[PDB]
Amino acid sequence: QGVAVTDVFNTMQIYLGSQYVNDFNRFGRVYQVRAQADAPFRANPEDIL
Amino acid sequence: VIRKMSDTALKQPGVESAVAFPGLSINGFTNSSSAGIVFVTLKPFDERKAKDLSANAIAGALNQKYSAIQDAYIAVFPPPPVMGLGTMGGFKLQLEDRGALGYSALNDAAQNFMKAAQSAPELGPMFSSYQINVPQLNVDLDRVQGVAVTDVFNTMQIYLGSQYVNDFNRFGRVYQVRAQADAPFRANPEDILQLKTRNGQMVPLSSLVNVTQTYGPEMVVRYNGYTSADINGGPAPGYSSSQAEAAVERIAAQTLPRGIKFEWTDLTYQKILAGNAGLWVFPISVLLVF
Amino acid sequence: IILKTAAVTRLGDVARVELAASQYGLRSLLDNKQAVAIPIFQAPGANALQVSDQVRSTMKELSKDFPSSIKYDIVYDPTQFVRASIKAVVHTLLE
Amino acid sequence: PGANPKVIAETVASPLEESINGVEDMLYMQSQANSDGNLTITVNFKLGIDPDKAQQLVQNRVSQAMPRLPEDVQRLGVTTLKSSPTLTMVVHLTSPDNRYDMTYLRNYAVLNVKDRLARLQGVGEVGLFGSGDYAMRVWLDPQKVAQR
Amino acid sequence: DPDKAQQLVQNRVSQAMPRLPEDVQRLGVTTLKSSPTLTMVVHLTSPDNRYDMTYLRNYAVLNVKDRLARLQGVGEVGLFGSGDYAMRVWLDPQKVAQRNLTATEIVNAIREQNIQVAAGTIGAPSNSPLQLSVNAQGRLTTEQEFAD
Ligand SMILES: CCCCCCCCCCCCO[C@@H]1O[C@H](CO)[C@@H](O[C@H]2O[C@H](CO)[C@@H](O)[C@H](O)[C@H]2O)[C@H](O)[C@H]1O
Repeated sequence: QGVAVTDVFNTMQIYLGSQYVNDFNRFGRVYQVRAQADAPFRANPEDIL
Repeated sequence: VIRKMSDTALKQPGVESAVAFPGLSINGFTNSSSAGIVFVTLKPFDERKAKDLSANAIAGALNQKYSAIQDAYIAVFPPPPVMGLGTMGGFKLQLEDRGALGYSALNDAAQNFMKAAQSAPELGPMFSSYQINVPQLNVDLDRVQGVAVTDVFNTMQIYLGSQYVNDFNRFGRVYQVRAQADAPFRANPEDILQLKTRNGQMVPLSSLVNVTQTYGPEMVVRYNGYTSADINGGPAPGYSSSQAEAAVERIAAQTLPRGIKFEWTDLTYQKILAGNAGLWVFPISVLLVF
Repeated sequence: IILKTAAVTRLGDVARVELAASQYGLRSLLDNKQAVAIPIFQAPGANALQVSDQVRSTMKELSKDFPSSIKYDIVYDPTQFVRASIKAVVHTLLE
Repeated sequence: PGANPKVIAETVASPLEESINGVEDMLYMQSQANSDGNLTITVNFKLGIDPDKAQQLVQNRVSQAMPRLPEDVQRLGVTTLKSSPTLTMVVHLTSPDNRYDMTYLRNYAVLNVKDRLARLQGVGEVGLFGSGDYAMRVWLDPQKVAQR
Repeated sequence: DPDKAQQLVQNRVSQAMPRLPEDVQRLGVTTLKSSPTLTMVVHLTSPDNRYDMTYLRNYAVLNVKDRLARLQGVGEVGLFGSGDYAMRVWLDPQKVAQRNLTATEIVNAIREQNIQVAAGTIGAPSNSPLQLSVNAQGRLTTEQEFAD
């Protein structure tokens, strides 16, 4: 197939792990924005498949 | 205006020289486009031996001559006794919002505080520097053709604002290369509507953004992490400075709404922190001598 | 600099390049004459008159290499006051 | 450069203020944001503290908050310095013939005078008030750019 | 003296910072001395179970830590809770794949619509009687704006 190792690694890192993207402001202070998969979709080892 | 003022001042018999800084503000020694400072240095002490050549007479005559400009607000001040120190006769404090209410709420609180202070005794005139009356432009973009927000913001960033690209070498040292629009092409509020952007086709911003005129501040002062406004004052004649702080605290206990606090800043803060702890030295010395 | 090739489009006919200042917003004048100002501060725990005398001497030394239309000037020196005070003190003692 | 006072007050000054506070023996901090896009934060210490230790602590604290700042600010860079209150003299440099402008005079003072006037014994610091240093300025015409 | 050791450690780690991966250096690393002596512990509870751990910890950060830190003699103040605030997005891979969409494209898209804008002034070397600043809409603040 035409898939790349970087593609699957990035998808696995973003979904199963975490990814800190940009910042925002609230209550006069700076906070973070993070991306992660929903909990019920990452509860079993078969979910990776 | 500063040139005319210096020309007028350089004819006084007592003065020696005048240095001018058109574009410098006295509030924090920052840069402002609608303010100016002139230092006037006098003749040596030997020549100005007459009574009418004293500093106060020079200041009075200069103020009287300046009061006929009809173009700006002009004030004359004497030098401070010690450089780097704050005012030692009056006092200053900060009104700051713990809850991060906004600018309008802080301005209303400041006006209410000034009204309450002017309605109360044991206080003289009070000054402030908080201003929200500076005009400005506000541009809004709607989400209604293949154009991207990033491009329509980058064009405005690079044309109206300055962009720093690369470096170069000359005279042995290193300097910068900057890009900006020509002066005649950005001197009007309607010039923002004449820029163009890509997508492949050329399209102007006349069908993308709208511009309106609004009001706001010019300089932002932040004290201890929160936005704050400065309040200057002094004790009323006939009373000491001890009761002035008590009166200020008493009136602030009521005139300040929720989420607004006040704090001493200079000199008075150190006097309160040190406290009355050096009053034992005279009894100690008397006992030692006895 | 060549930007787009089609006919060649250069930087000269699209924009105007020049050498200028990197920051505008502050102007300094002395008697309505364009000039520059430089004040000198001391380090803590130093001498007052020695640094002043060295400054005058080195400015006089550098004045020889200045171009035709460039000159320097002394405007303000607040080290004079102590210069007076000590002087007065001595007189009192003598008297 | 090119920033609005609210933008520089929120995006730039807030992380620096949130990181800097906490060092020993402070009284207060002040931050000023100006319309032209300049931010100045001054922090004072209690009497008796050696300036070198305070400068070192401030440097250590500011070095931690650099990655959170915007790309333009990082590329330009921020600078820190201890303040010297006492003044001993001021000197002006003039062009009586009106042959040289402000920027050339300022850069001439920078090139050779300041370096020799900074190496004497007892000098804390010297400033320079006037126009900026040299730069290659390109002024663009949007009409010609859009034409091509 | 702890100050010299902290300065040496900071000077050493600042040299080795560039070799670290992008994520850790973009998040940042911290260094600080250790105070072995503890004087008091204080808790701050919600009897009615109206507030969870996160809000309570953030409130303690916002309104309690700053006042306690400025006290005289305090070395450091700790905090053991659930963490500071953050804007969390939870993705559903099935719906993402339904739209022929990938996660990296989503991350790129969210990163480009939540940036602040810097706009130059109007009539700043110009010959206009007035100079007016320009501002636009930058960072988002509410959850609805993020969802839109
Ligand atoms: C020839 C070169 C000389 C170099 C001199 C060194 C620079 C000295 C800078 C002095 C700074 C200004 O110093 C001090 O500023 C404050 C703050 O505005 C002035 O304080 C002023 O406040 C406001 C206006 O702002 C007035 O309503 C008030 O009546 C007046 O006191 C003082 O009158 C002045 O003594």
